[PDB]
Amino acid sequence: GASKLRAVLEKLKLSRAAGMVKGVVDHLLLRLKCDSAFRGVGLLNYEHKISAPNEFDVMFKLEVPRIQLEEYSNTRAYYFVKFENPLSQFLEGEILSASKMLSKFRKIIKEEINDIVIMKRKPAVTLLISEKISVDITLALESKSSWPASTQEGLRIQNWLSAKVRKQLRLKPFYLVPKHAKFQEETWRLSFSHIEKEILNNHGKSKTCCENKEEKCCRKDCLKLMKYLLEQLKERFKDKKHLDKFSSYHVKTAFFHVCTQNPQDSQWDRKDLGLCFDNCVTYFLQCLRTEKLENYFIPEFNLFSSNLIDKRSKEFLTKQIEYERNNEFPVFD
Amino acid sequence: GASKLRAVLEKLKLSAAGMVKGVVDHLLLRLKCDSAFRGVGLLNEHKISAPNEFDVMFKLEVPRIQLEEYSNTRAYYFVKFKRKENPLSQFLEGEILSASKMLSKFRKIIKEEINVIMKRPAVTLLIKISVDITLALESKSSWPASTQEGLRIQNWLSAKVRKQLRLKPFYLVPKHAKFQEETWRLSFSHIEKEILNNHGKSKTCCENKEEKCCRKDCLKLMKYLLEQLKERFKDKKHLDKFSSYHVKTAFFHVCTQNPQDSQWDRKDLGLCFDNCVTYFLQCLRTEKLENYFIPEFNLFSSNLIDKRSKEFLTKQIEYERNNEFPVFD
Ligand SMILES: Nc1ccc(-c2cc(Cl)c(Cl)c3[nH]c4c(c23)CN(C(=O)CO)CC4)cn1
Ligand SMILES: Nc1ccc(-c2cc(Cl)c(Cl)c3[nH]c4c(c23)CN(C(=O)CO)CC4)cn1
Ligand SMILES: [Zn+2]
Ligand SMILES: [Zn+2]
Repeated sequence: GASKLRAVLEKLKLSRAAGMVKGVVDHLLLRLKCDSAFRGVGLLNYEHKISAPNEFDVMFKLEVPRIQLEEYSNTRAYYFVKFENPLSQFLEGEILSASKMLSKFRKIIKEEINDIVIMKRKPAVTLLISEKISVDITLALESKSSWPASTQEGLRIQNWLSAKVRKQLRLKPFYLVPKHAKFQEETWRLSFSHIEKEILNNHGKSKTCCENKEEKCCRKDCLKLMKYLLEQLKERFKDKKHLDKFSSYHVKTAFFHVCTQNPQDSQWDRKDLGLCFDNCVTYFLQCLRTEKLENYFIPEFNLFSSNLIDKRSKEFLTKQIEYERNNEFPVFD
Repeated sequence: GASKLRAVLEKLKLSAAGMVKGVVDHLLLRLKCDSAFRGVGLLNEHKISAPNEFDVMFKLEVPRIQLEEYSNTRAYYFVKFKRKENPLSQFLEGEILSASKMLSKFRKIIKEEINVIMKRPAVTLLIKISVDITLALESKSSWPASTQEGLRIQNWLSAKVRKQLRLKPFYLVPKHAKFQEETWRLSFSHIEKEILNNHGKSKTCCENKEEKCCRKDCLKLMKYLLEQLKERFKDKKHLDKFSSYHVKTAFFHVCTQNPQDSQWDRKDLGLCFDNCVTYFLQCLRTEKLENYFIPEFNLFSSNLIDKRSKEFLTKQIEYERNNEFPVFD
């Protein structure tokens, strides 16, 4: 089965500015560290749409020392940030205003790019560098406290990456990105992009997974192909609105759930790529049909609930993906 | 038999920290008041047969140091500084940091807050419970060039883990180069601890019944064997220079030789321990035991331990192994 799949991954590697990204990113951080409010800003981890090699994605982190999170209305993912506080200008009463902080952030960046690069209208900010390279800059608060209680039952990697690794990972900070909920516009959602990267690049039960020939697995390739399938289908139907609400994050979440379900490295041997990918697709399909895709870190938050994505969009994606899988994925070509 | 080793391990498990933690926390609270030891803190410990004897390390970060290796001894160094903003200005003997002066002030502050004895490179306090405090400089720079070929865990714990570990800081404890009196010796106690408590090729090593290994038990038994033989022959001087660190280093080498968890199945404790002993014996006979982090530093050289001492320990261990280890009774 895997012949066309391996061809796809070969072209995908072939395709992959970063320097041009690093220049302006470090310049922006240089100026942002001059402000009293963004003094502790810094790069969180360049990152990527697998099919868009010129679309970059960076995250600026800013530690907020001693914070009081207040969960917003039983939504397990959205919070208010309550608290010499260098964010004094951004408070609106007792909660921190994402709108004000973001407006400042964008203003500093807009003034700093006009010295060199266009900033698009409201990912907090999107810069377009010379009609070819684009960079989405996201601002996130960093908290070095223990994780919120809604993550208590998430990150169930104990049988895969081990309970020891889970404890070490949960000792790391967590992040908060502004996102309006429903739309309450001063709420923040949790971010674990650092943990996701760690999980994906250190992904085997064996510490030497993918480091020698006897232990080559196909986890990363399965995730690559899943993201590519979704990106290609989103392009093919961009003029309708069906696939608009689907993102690489849904596919990455489903992939992590599959990793939990298949924790042994031998279930991911490279020679079985064909079936492994099939299984991955199938699991994603199941998540679509049952309208259930729990956040990997907050299991009570369903990314596929009918309040976030309607049934018609899910059924459309299901029909498209089933056609592709029945026809040796013509969309890849 | 193997059941004898299991009996030893069970008796060991039957075996204060609450007190040690209280005391040590008080000492650190008061030491951070002093200007020179403002950045002092705990790093992360036991003599397996002496559960009431504790070993604590007090780390102190030194932001931007220059290391000058002492006379091609790849483990001992002079600590100099880079370009009165150095809070250790009180301790320079010219341009090199003086271990003697720093240790004098260390013992002096400890001896100004305790007023439990302070027996006179550690500082020994009692509480019928004893605690040895070792002061260590912390450097967050990359590791010295002598460690480049050490920590050969690539086929065991992975090259990824080796890179991650080498990104962590390293430590320097005062120790005479036997002598010249102001040299510092490399220390990687943190890394040793981490690779001992996270020791399998599988991340889930020892977290389920299917993956119970016997690495930790093998190290425990070797340490116990050395301690019991040192007590047995304390009247002679032959075993004075052997320590649990030699045992731990040989054990780490064995883990490098045997990287697969299936080579450490708990069911084979008896053979695993045997092989451990055997490797240690080989190290004794050939007088070669490389530091696990600095391969060119030979812990078993004749300039450090004489051949007669090694031969005596060799014969005593061979006796024990040939007689089902009576020193474990
Ligand atoms: N409507 C939604 C969908 C999902 C979440 C969401 C929730 C949590 Cl708890 C985490 Cl950790 C999340 N990470 C990401 C998302 C997310 C969604 N997302 C983006 O919005 C990117 O712009 C990707 C990255 C919240 N609201
Ligand atoms: N004569 C000796 C013996 C060995 C080393 C030695 C050398 C290095 Cl590079 C490291 Cl990392 C070391 N760690 C330890 C030692 C050691 C020796 N040691 C003690 O001195 C305990 O007080 C145990 C802990 C240097 N000189
Ligand atoms: Zn792998
Ligand atoms: Zn184990």
